[PDB]
Amino acid sequence: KVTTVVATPGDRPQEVSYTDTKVIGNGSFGVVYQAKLCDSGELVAIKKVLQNRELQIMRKLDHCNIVRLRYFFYSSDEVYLNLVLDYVPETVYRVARHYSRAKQTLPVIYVKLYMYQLFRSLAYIHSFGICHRDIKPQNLLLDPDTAVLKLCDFGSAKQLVRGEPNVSYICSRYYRAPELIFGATDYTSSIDVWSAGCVLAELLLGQPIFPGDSGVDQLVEIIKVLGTPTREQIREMNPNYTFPQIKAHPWTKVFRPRTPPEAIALCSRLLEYTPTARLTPLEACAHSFFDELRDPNVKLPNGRDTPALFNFTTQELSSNPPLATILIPPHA
Ligand SMILES: COc1ccc(-c2ocnc2C(=O)NCCCn2cncn2)cc1Cl
Repeated sequence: KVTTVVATPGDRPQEVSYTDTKVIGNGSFGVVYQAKLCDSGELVAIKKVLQNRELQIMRKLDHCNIVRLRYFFYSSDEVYLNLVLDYVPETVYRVARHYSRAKQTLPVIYVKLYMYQLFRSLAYIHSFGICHRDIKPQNLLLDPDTAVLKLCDFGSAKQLVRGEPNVSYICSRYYRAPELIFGATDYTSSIDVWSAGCVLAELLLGQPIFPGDSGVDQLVEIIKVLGTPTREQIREMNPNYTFPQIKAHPWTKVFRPRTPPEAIALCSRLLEYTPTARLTPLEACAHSFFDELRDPNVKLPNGRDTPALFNFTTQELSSNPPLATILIPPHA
């Protein structure tokens, strides 16, 4: 059993053949398949989307921490866009769920590795003005043996342009920045930093930090930890907006007693009401929570070497070039 399609590399079209196709995922966009290519025997993921920005964004990206677009083709009385991506066996969500179900917390070495690679992938997309707008554990692909993380699902991604409005009802509820809940249309790529902060907090906690039962109750869940946002914080989130009045809960008492203090400190700097107050992805990479990753003697728990973490390009460093000396340890 073989499927042959006319596909373009992720230019000149060509006959692409694959076998062992099976459904692995399902969403509003359509289906996600796992298949094996004929020429190399390599496994691929095929994202089939019924019927704009995704393909254009996916074709521009070339980073170690972003899912690689191998080929693309249109198929099947309704037309679908099929994105052929290099297959990655796991997700942060599935790994975190296994630990959660077994009443265990993910070792902080993995939390450091996954969060650092997510921030690096964010520093790269934000350098082109591209905001992902769907940062959640499910969109963080993992190779369990090498601990290499790949950001995926650019279906909500948009190149943000100052002055031009954007939809407020975006991102998965639990990872939705408070300005979006307040109905902001002039938000920045800092919405992804809030989502990344929600992912970190979830990896430390064993469950989502803000589990809202609606897009409105989502703000109430944030208030239960961060306290009520001040009038100034509300103005910085959405100036057009003219909420229970309670104080912030201590950050240390949010997480289990033995949670590393640097993890707690990083959380507080990402989960800020004021969007501008939140760390940029590059500053997050530089945080003391990622110190272990800069140690020359650092290894993965299986004894293997950690992935290449400090091979930064001029593009990733463009937001703050003098950060390079702090980010790149002397051994690298
Ligand atoms: C919604 O968008 C996507 C969804 C997936 C990918 C993808 O890309 C490379 N690998 C995958 C992938 O799904 N791997 C399997 C991960 C674990 N798993 C889940 N169910 C069974 N196993 C890409 C895009 Cl863009």
